[PDB]
Amino acid sequence: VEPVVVIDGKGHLVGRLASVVAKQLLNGQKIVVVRAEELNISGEFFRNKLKYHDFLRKATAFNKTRGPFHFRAPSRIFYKALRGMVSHKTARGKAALERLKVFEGIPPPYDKKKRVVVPQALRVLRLKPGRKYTTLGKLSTSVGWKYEDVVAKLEAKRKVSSAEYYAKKRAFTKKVASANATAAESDVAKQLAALGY
Amino acid sequence: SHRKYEAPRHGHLGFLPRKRAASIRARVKAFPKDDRSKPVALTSFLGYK
Amino acid sequence: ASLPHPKIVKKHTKKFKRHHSDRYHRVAENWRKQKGIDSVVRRRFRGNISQPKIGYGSNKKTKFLSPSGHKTFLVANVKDLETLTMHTKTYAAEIAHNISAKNRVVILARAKALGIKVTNPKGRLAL
Amino acid sequence: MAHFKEYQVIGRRLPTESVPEPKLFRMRIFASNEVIAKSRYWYFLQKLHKVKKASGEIVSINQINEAHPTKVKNFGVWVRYDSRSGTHNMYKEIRDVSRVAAVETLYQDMAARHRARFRSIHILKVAEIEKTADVKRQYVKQFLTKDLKFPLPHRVQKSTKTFSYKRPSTFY
Amino acid sequence: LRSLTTVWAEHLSDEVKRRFYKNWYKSKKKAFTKYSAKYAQDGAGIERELARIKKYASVVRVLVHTQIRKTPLAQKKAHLAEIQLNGGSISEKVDW
Amino acid sequence: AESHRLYVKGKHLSYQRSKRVNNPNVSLIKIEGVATPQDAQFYLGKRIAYVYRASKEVRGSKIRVMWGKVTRTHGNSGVVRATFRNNLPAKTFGASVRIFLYPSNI
Amino acid sequence: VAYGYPSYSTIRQLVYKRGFGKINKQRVPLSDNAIIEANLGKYGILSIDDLIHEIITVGPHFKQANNFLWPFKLSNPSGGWGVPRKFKHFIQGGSFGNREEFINKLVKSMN
RNA sequence: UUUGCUCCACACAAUAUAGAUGGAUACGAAUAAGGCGUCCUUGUGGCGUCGCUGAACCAUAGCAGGCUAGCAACGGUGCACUUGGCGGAAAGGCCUUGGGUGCUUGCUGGCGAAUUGCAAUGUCAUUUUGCGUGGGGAUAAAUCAUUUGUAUACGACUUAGA
RNA sequence: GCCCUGAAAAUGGAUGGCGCUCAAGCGUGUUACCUAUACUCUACCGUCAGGGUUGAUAUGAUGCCCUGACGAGUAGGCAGGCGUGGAGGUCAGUGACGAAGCCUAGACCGUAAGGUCGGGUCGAACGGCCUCUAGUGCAGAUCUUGGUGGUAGUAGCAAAUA
RNA sequence: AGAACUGGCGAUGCGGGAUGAACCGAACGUAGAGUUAAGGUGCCGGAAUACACGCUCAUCAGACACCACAAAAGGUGUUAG
RNA sequence: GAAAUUGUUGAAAGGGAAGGGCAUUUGAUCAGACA
Repeated sequence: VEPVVVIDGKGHLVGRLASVVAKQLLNGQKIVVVRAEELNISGEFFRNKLKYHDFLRKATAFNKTRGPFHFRAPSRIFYKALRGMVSHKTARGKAALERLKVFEGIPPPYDKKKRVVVPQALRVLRLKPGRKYTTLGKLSTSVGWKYEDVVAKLEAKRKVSSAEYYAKKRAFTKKVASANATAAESDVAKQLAALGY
Repeated sequence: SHRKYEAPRHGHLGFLPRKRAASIRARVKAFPKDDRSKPVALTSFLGYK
Repeated sequence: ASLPHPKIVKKHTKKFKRHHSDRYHRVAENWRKQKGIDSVVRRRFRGNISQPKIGYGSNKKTKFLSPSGHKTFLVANVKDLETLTMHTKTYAAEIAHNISAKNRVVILARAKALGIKVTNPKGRLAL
Repeated sequence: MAHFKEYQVIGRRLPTESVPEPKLFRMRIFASNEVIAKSRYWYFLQKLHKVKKASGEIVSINQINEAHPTKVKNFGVWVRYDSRSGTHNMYKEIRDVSRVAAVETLYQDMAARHRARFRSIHILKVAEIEKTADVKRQYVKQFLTKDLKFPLPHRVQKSTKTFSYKRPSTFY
Repeated sequence: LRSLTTVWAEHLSDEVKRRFYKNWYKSKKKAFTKYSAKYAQDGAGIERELARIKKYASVVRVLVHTQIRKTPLAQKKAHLAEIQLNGGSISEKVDW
Repeated sequence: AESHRLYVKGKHLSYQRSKRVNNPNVSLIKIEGVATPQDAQFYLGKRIAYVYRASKEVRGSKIRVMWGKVTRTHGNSGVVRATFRNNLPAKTFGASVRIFLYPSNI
Repeated sequence: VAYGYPSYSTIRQLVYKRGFGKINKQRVPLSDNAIIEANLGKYGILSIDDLIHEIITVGPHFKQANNFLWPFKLSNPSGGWGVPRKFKHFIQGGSFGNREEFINKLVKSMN
């Protein structure tokens, strides 16, 4: 249990992630979803595109500015899926959706932070191999999201810096493992092995 | 029932709202796509009719 | 200084207010049963006011007792108070509203003598 | 219907002074209790002979356990099932340990592949195939192949918690 | 596209300084004074900001204004505008 | 030390409810680490405090408390039923509550 | 209705817990063989065990004993009915009809 | 425009708290495939090991954590400084050099802790504002009215005026 | 058998929604779990029925007590009570040291009708109990009379040359 | 539109059927505890993102009564016979 | 010298009505008790 939980939306199924997230929110957990352009939906790209076109032709006929707003970014698609799972017309739902945050990519306060996953929502565990799936960045670009290239460029930059950090961390871990290994012969270590640790 | 003589739409809807502009100086909502091989130059200018 | 009674239960401390006494001024808060063919209150649909009924009746051990466990008896004079001389544990006196101040202080003196409780001792008292 | 059992149910006309000692018809019933077993016994005997529960008698209801609940067997099951339009006969092969487990799988398979129900299914015969090559069906024969081995790719865990920290793997 | 910083010149004319006001006749005419004082030896903070632009800044825009006094209008207040620069090397743009 | 915690921390979920009627006289608590009724049986009978802060000081403290106790389990995923002396105020759906380790039987 | 064939254990537990008599139009908790004797000593029954005996070993006086017994006011079953739907036959995966000896389990849950 | 405004340090009040009470513990990609270590002829390479979950790792003993004495080692950690670099997607943070200072439960000891009286959150967090003292810093505009007509029902817009 | 073709309507759009695809779909099976004003146990209120209780001090026997069961309701029927104007009686009743009336997010009793108290205002009569009596109880009736709102400082106050 | 036998709405709330006079469940004095009915247990929503066997991919999937629709005819789509 | 209706002051709330019921919080206010 943690005060803020950072979820990497890669490899995840939209509805399932939204379900568990909504429940965690209502039970009081602050959650921030990142890298939501790499989020998955079951069914082929053309299917989900037609579904979104159907959503997109829904509009108030006397004022489309009043109508259902069709948000095109993947973060706000996810937010749509999720506010449909919250009772957002109440104060409790407003508060939950304030506990929530959603981002495309991994911005600066949350890229130096650990990203968890949700295994009851991962596609590689939940879908049968062979079943075609759709990526939300592709869908959102098809239906009018512009900033796909920008997120990609920035994510490449982040991955470079993160790889450098991991090289350093791996070296330090090697040192610590060697030290503990040479120390795992003494009387203190034997006592700890008897006591389980 | 139906219109009885199929005539076309009066006015253009992509020029809505037919409201007052925020300033006398209209916004340049787009500039030409940049070519990072040519010299350095301005893409626009200001004058008075 | 009363008899030992059980704890007093009420089952409805809330005044049964008439339907739409808040809505219209002409409808008073005094309870009247709705007698309409389509009344949600008479049909006792959920989410509507409660109607009075005899299951809300109070226990007979605890009925008419004040939180002090005394039954209140109205008093206008010393004779009506000497009526309660021998029942100080069961009954407390309440001086009527139409009594004057001098007679009130007389009654309160006599009640302090006879060991009788008075619910309204601060009525019409020069400070 | 439920987790099954096999009963033998033996039954009889009521004796008259004319004809005492009637002829003691028996049946093997797959059912989850003796009540359902006796019901089905009377269903089938009613169908075959002039008997009903009122003119008849149940003589004994005995549970039949498997003689070898560890030897893996290949059963053939002859079935009759009412479809929506018509009624039909079937032969299915089921590789399992016990008659009763085979019958469970058969009811499930017929519900799955034919949307047939317990009310709609009659089990005519359940018979062990002692010798291979009398098997008629590939989905059983491929497990009778010699020196059988195979993996289980795409192994999925079941997680106690809602959050994980590994991005797990389907290795095996 | 988000503006990160914007650098001005040392000496602004009394036309754009005018643009920054709604009542010029009443004012002490205090605008860009502390900026003209931010220059003050070499433009340390100014070259810091230009270096930020060179490092970052996908695109670059130049703030310009008009010579309304040369125009025969009675306005006296110039029109400021951002105009995009087109040409290689955002470095070359900002140096220009 | 760093830790002075002799209480297991839980979260106040909804009231007891059908789909459209609630009961404020019974609250539901999610306890940390519990995922089964067989594990929540340990927590049955233990006392609960919802601690909250006000602005007005009453009797030396701006901290006030509602005391309750666990009554029984709820469901299969370790959720627990609790009953408080004065019921909980329904704005504490998602608020932290303290399940103490007394009354103890170990 | 759900019906079937009860056992001595069920009868005994029912008469000991839910066992009430009909005396002068009244539903009397038995609680004493003096009561049972005062009402059924006409028929030789003078204890709760004599009652149970007539009931299970259906006797000459079953009518009188059983009518003395007020109808057993049972709760709902504690582990449920075992089925998702009650109003099918026991054979169809319901709850009603004859369940010849599975009635003891039900009645013990209900008691 | 009365010696008001603002930043910082301290102190006193009020304000409330969608609600801490050991730690949000940082690769990426694949999953019918990968992580780690190691070797070479550096590759879509060889060998070994790991995973079957975080019930892990780190931290964690001391009057809510006190006052003191040594032993061992030159380590660990906190505070305020200091050097240099990286940080832009919401960087507002990460790393690093040096010295100072405090603590050190790495080991052995000494004194104290009672009465909150058989439990009562038994108060040891965060926010916002205000009033006081100390220093540091800076000393403008907008609106009305007048005016203009690139504007205009009125507002509004555009202009001008020491 | 599932799926597909067949399979075309008018605001935008409904497996209730989100969304779901070795499913959160279809068929079947097994258990656990959720919860109704229903079932069980308990308490309290009333109603009905069955019963006990001359013993007195001393009382309400149209009382007290015990036992068991029951409790939905329009039209409608019955019963017990609340309140109003007046009449007979009584409390040797209240009262200018202040009657009645009016106000009172102040208190108490009663399931309720309603009653009682406190504070304020007030300025002359009024009540409890046992009985009598009726021009006796209002949310309506395009109800009557009177008063008052919102509409709304709005429509508008522009013919007849000034 | 009209009859028959029952049950109900009217005259009646309650839980379920999203919503509904009559459908399912079950009939209401005021409270407490417990167990259940029908219906349900991804989230909205209280309760298993339970277990088990299988079928299904729909460039118009399907989704549990009354109930809110779909046929003849066809398909080496797939499955079993 | 009531009410509708209004003004002032104080208190409180206010994202396309308001009002009500069950339940608690917060604020304000209040009665009752040991010899």
